[PDB]
Parts: sequence; C-alpha cells; structure tokens
Amino acid sequence: TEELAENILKWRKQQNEVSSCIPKILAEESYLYKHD
Amino acid sequence: EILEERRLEMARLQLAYICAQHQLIHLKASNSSMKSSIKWAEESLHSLTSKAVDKENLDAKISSLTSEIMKLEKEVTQIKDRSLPAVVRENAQLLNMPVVKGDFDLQIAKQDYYTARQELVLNQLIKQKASFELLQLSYEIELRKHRDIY
Amino acid sequence: RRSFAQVLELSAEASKEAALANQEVWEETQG
Amino acid sequence: LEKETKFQKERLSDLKHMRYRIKDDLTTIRHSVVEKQGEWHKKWKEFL
Amino acid sequence: AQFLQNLLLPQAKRGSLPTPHDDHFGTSYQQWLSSVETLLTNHPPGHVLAALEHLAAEREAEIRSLCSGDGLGDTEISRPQAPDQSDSSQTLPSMVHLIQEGWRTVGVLVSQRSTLLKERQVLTQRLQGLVEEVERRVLGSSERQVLILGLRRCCLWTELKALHDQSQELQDAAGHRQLLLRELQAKQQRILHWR
Repeated sequence: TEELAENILKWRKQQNEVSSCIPKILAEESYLYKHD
Repeated sequence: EILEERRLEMARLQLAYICAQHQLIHLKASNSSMKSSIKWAEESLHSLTSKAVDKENLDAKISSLTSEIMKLEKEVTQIKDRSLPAVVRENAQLLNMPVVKGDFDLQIAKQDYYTARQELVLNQLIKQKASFELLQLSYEIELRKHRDIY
Repeated sequence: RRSFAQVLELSAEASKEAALANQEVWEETQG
Repeated sequence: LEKETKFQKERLSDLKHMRYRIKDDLTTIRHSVVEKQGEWHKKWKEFL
Repeated sequence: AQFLQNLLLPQAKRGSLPTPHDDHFGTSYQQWLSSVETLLTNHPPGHVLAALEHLAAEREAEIRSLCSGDGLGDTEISRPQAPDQSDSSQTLPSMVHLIQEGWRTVGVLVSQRSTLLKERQVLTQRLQGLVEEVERRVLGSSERQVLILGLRRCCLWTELKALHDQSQELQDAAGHRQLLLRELQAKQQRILHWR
C-alpha cells in the first residue's frame, strides 16, 4: 500500500516535471527549424 | 454543483482534445517532412557527384520544381485553416457517446424489465377478467335455462 | 477502498493537468 | 501482542496522514487545472 | 385471454396497419362458447368454484413469487435488474471513470509527445548536417537553387500526404463517433415509443 503510494506520487511528479520541461525543448526545436 | 462540475469536466475533455490530436497531426507531418528532407538531401548529394545538371536544364528544373511547389503549397494551405481544426473540433464535440450509451443502456435494461413485468400484470388482469367473464356467462346461461324451463 | 477511489480520481486530474500543460505549451511555441 | 497493536495504530496514523496530504495535492492540482482551463477557454473564445 | 389480448394489443405499437379483429370477436367467441358448453355440461358449479379458488390462489402465488425477490443478499440494495441479468451487465464506466480512461489515453499521448521531442531533436541534426554538407560541397548558385527547391518539394509532397492521412484518420474517428451516435438517437426514439 505505501509502496504504490510512493510509486503513484513519483509518476505524478515525473510527468509534471516533463510537462514543465516540454517548453524549452519545443522552443529549441522551433528555433532550430526556423533558422537556416 | 456536482452535475455542473461533471458537465464542465466533459467540456474540459473537449477543451484538451481540440488541440491534443492536432499536436500529433502537426508533429507527424513535420517529422515526415524532415525525414523526406533528409532522404532528398542524401539522394541529391549522392547524385550530384555522378550526374551534373546543365545550366539550361538547371533553369528548366527550377521552373518545374517551383511550379510543383506552388501547387503543393496551396494544397497544404487548404489543409491547415478550416479542414484540420474543424475536424478535431468535431471529434472533441463527439466525445459524449461513451457516457450516453451507458446511460441509455442502463435505463433500457430497466425498461425491458418494466415492459415485461407490466405486460405480466396486464396478463394477470386479463386472466382475472376472463375468469370473471366465464363465471358471469355461466350465471347468464343458468338464468336462460331457468326461464326456458319456466 | 476509498483510497483507490481518490487514487483513480487524482490520476484522472493529473493526466488532465498534463494535457492542459502540453496544450498550453503547444499554443506558446507553435502559435 | 501490545507491540503489534502499537504498530497498527501508528500504521493507521500514517495512512490518515498520507490521505490528507494527497488530498491537499489534489486541491492544488485542481486549482492549477481550473486556472489553465479558464485561460484557454477565454483565449480560444476570443480566437473563434 | 387471447380475446382480451387482441382487445389490448396496442394499436400504436402495431408496426403494420391496425387490424380490426371482429373475426376474433366472433369465431373465437364461438369456440369459447363450445368449450364453455362442454365445461358447464360435464361439471358442477361447486367444483367450478373450487377450481376457480385454486386458480385465484395460483395467480396470487404467481405474484407472490415475484414479490419474494428479496431472498438475495441485502447488501447495498440498488439496481433492480432483469431476472438473471448477469452476462449483459457489463461494467460500463461511470461519469468519471470514462473520463478517467480518456485522460489515461491523453497521458499516453503526452508520453508519446515526450518521446517525439527526443526523436525530433535527435533526427533534426541529420537534416542540419545534410544541408551543411550541401553548403560545403563545391556547387554553383543554380545547383544550390535546384537543391533548395527540391528539398522544399520533398518536404511538401510527403507533408501533404501525411496531412491527408491524419485528416482521414480523424474523419474515420468522427465517422465511428457518429456510428455510435445513431444507436443513441435510435434508442432515444425507442424510449419515447416506450413512454
């Protein structure tokens, strides 16, 4: 029970940090595509 | 408040789904484009060592490539303004039927039971009316027999 | 039993938040 | 026996604590979700 | 009972034209009269009363058997279901749980997009180095113009093909959505006709 507790909270924090890190990756890719 | 929250929850599912598939569409189209760019750059870098284009042929292929670029660009422009977003908006607005099919099926599974049991009650009343009509008809036949023997 | 109930509810809400963040970032970068 | 009883009472205390803190995380996540959807709905209502 | 059922056959529920069953008013009545003639001639009214009491008890016990449906376990009494309704009682997810599974699908899409970031950023450098190698080779201005035009053409044709593929895939999704919607509206008219 508490094992699945830290499991679920680590998945939620992991996806949250991914959602917050998508901006920089997309900005870098878009500026690389927009630059010849 | 709970029904308003759940209707809002469905509307927020549509809110996300308005762009959620559109992101995948744009990402896959861009990825196909840059794979094709990689393959064309590779193929042409290999071909220019072997095949040399004449200057008149260079200008002729410039005209041919550009004339196909204008058609490809207008056909791509046709599929980025009111064709993709309307389709994904329709798909978002058609996110209701998982709820509606279950909500209809529960009540229909109850309604077949209602129809069967109410028809059973109707047939019970029909059988009772049949028995009462039989008994009254027997009484009338007895009365006719009494009058005829009289 | 109620713990599984709020685990599923928070899973739905966290995936909802991930969808919102991704949608917002796509509108930020792509436009 | 009294040792097991003290561990299960500490256990249920920890369970109620984790229930309350994941409830607080639910409230924070829902608040962020509500704000983001308000912003998106206003922006795309102006857009469309 | 057939006579009264023809009397109480619902006229609006009849899909065909309504049938005025005056032949059932007459011929079934004559057959009933013959049967009642045999019944009264062969039998006394006293055991007619006894058998009618027995059949009234039969009908009462027939209702009592359905009234006795509380023999099941009295734990969270809800969902009055059809007699032996187990196989068709699929666990349809509720108002929240369908949206839970939908958000699971969108989270899978989010993970797919996160992998798409790594894939796109890794394979971007291949095109970047390819165009840099185009710039590096000793080629004329017209040759590089043909190279740029062909690179853009190879972008646009396959991008247009992918746009068609994704648009038709989501239109097929909307078509499946409407194929589910037709059942919804048909069931709605079924409920209205039930009312």
